[PDB]
Amino acid sequence: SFSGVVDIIVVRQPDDSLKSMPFHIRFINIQITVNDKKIEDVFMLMLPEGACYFPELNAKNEIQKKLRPSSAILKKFNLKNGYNKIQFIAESDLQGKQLIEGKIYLYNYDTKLVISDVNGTVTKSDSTIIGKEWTHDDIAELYTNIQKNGYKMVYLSSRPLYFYNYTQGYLKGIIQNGFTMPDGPILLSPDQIIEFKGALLKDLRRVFPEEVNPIFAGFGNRDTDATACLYAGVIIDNIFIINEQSQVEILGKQEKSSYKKINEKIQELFPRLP
Repeated sequence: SFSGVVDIIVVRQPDDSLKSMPFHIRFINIQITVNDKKIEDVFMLMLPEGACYFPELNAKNEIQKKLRPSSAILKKFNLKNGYNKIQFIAESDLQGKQLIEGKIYLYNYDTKLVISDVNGTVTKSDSTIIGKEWTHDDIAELYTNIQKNGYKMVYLSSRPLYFYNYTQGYLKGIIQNGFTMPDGPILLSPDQIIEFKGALLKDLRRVFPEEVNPIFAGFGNRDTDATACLYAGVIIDNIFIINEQSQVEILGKQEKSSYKKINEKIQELFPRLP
């Protein structure tokens, strides 16, 4: 079974509160350290099946099992903008101290995200693996240049949770002509953590305030990817769908292209943010 933490996304609101996506962690009290500092007065508990949660009282004074911590708890993390190291430490009287490590990202309310499917969109095709999946040409250079203009790449996986750590290793090992894949969270479809892609992106959209549109563009390889992005606030002009021949359709302009050509027009399609 899985041991680790799905990448966590936290967003600072314009009133300075914090909202986050659900914490999915798997290995009794659980303590937290962020950027190698122990966080005081924060703890999680664990269900029999191994999933962990934040205990929170409801108005009837019953303990509710929350995956989304309150803003006050999140403020105690002292998160920095961007990537942060997070470790969860489960203490058991029978099995001792157990530690898992993951990634927690802090964005601002005006941060702009660019979504990328992994399988079929990064890999060329959509249980026995060695990490040698072929990668579409030129995708690392393009995504690098998107990130350099101020956007944040967010990766999406629909593979089972057993493959999550493998997917992270696969993306961080890609090297194309010296270019690498920009670091960013890998979100996991909630069906794999026991219409799902569209529910996930709407969840992500909703940790940002309603008066901004945080998801700027999306890269996919199926028509269902396009629908998921549209209903999460991406304009059709900014949805890119690639096929197994590495031909990219820019849906809005009904244009055919490629990662290489999109990269040529990077300042047109992904203009630099201030």
